[PDB]
Amino acid sequence: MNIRPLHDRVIVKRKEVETKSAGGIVLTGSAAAKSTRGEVLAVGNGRILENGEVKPLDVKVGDIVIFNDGYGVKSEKIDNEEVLIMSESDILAIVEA
Amino acid sequence: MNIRPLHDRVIVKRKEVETKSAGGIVLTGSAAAKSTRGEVLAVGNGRILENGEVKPLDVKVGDIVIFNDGYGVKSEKIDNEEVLIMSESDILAIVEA
Amino acid sequence: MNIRPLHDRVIVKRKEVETKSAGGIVLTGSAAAKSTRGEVLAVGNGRILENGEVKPLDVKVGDIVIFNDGYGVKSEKIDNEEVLIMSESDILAIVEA
Amino acid sequence: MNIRPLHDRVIVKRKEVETKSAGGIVLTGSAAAKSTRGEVLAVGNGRILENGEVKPLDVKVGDIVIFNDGYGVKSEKIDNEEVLIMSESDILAIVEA
Amino acid sequence: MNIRPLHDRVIVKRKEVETKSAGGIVLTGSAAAKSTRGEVLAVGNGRILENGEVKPLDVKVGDIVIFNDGYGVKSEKIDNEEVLIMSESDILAIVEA
Amino acid sequence: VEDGTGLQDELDVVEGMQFDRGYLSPYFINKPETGAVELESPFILLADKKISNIREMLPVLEAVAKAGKPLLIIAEDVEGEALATLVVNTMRGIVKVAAVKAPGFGDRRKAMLQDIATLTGGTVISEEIGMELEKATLEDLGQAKRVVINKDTTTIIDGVGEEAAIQGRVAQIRQ
Amino acid sequence: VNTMRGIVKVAAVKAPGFGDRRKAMLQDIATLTGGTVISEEIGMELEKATLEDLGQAKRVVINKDTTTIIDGVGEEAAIQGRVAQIRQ
Repeated sequence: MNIRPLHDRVIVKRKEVETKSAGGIVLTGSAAAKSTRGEVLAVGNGRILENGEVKPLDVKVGDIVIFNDGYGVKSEKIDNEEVLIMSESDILAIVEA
Repeated sequence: MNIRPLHDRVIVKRKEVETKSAGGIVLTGSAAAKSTRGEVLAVGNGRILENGEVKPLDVKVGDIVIFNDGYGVKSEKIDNEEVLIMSESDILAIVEA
Repeated sequence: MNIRPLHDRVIVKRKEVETKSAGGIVLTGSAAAKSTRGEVLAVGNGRILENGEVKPLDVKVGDIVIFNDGYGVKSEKIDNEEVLIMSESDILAIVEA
Repeated sequence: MNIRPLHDRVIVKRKEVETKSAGGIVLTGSAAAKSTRGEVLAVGNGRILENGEVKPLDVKVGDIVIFNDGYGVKSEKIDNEEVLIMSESDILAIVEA
Repeated sequence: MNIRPLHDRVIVKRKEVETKSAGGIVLTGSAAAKSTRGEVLAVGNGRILENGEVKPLDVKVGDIVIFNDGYGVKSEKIDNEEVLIMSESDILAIVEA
Repeated sequence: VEDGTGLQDELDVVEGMQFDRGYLSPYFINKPETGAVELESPFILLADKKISNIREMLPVLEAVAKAGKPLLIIAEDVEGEALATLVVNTMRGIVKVAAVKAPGFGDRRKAMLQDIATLTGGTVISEEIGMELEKATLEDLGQAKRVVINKDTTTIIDGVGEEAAIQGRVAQIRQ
Repeated sequence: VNTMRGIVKVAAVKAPGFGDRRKAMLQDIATLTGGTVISEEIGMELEKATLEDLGQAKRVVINKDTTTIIDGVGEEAAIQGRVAQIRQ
């Protein structure tokens, strides 16, 4: 079973936190920090506001994205993993190519 | 008897909290933990904003949903069982198949 | 001298608080809680927002409703009786049976 | 690998920090100050508020800009160096020649 | 390198603080006070906040203006001189003739 | 030498590894009286920090649960949240696990921890080193025939470890 | 009020004294009466308990300074078993 977010909501998962690649060859351990990048697992129907039309999400499923981890980010267990749930507005940019 | 939600409001009931299976074979007693999953008991008429027509809710009665336990989540005593009252916006996603 | 609501306001009165019949035949004492149950005493003119018409309220006078008591709900005395004033939005459910 | 910003988001890089040249010939050490000048690496699709297709950003790609560094601006590093992500609103002015 | 304002943003410079004319002939020393007057160095594209077109600003370059020194007012260094950046909304009045 | 209860002199001899630390969870008694804990072929876990809501490290516990073997825990402290679920788990039969406080003082207990781990073949979880609460496989945990625990004392009948490691630990002690 | 009306004839008396002291004496009271101590600490909750969990006694005697149970109904194998752990 996967999931299906309900409109405007985007389901994404986080990339590794402070992967041992900081400073170059130095292996950096994680003591207290977090990762800003994730993948879009699911796409909601779109925003329901302003009746005339439902605006589709700009981000396709499977996208690697940059987002603002803020209050509007939710954490739940799907297939025994944690997923981030936030709106389209929350995701700042998409890494492309 | 049961309640009929007053437009844009969805009546849901919370699922089991800290289900015995966290971290593995480990059985964990419930202490200070809570669950964000629930069932849709009822569906409101729709959202009444922007005056023109009433938009139908995207959630079906009996659906399984994921929602944010936020400020807009209200605790109601109906008959004698716990229910949750929130808008369509507070329900983040649907567990479908 | 009864009261007519001023636009987008509904006048309702609260039902008994922690009525001594919970769970069974055992009297449950008043532990500092209040009742969300009410009856719609009056219906306001309607929503004046968006300048497009003046839409009438969904809830008719004499209805039985469920609502969440909040800041939006105001306390007024009419002919020395307690009544509640809140908008259509603040009512969360309708009890029909 | 490079980044494409999401609608209304602009990705810029800061020029240099408290370079010793201010005040004249004199070289002034950096005791706790940060530069306000930036270059626009990428331009978002444009803001999507009020349906209307997608209104374009006034700032062109490669544009030299002056911006207000608030909490709106987000910090990530790409190709192992620091970059800035902010909306059009954060950018206050453009240096042309 | 002069400054190019960007849409609805106006670049102005503050006039001298507590000018030596208070109480008539008497000169009051400059201590802990700030001027609310400025001159408009640059004019942005205009407000883009409403579906189509770009609305022109009512302020032109070289004007002497009165403004609200609030949150929306920023300070920038141009050729080692102080310049203020704010929206047209922040400008209270125009000194004429 | 200590003062005796009787009018007679008495000698007590201790075999194997034993220390003066009791059990955090009085509730888990494996079989005998006096609060005695007897874990057979247990896995031993050593840590440099306390466990509270920080219960997450469960995959370590689960791996042991999967194994079906008892778990012995040595750390600065264990709090009731972990103990609460743990007491149920031990009573209900999912895992037979009891936890005991590490030695006495900062440097004293952690210096003492490496020998316990090496003696039993296990690895001390070094918070200090590239290790974390849930970062550590079941194989990391040390092994012993059985342990004995009471309100004020913890005993290990025999940890499973090689002589080169036992002697090396003793050899480094020469300095 | 519940007692005064007749809904339930119920009241409580404080446990013996201190954490370890009272908690230790709770197990014997429960086993003696044939009841189960609600272990908040182990795997029980305040609401979570069935009527069978509660122990039974012929009668109790209570005063301003003392609480007495004349005879809880429980089996000897359990009474002696509590006594047996007492030998250490």
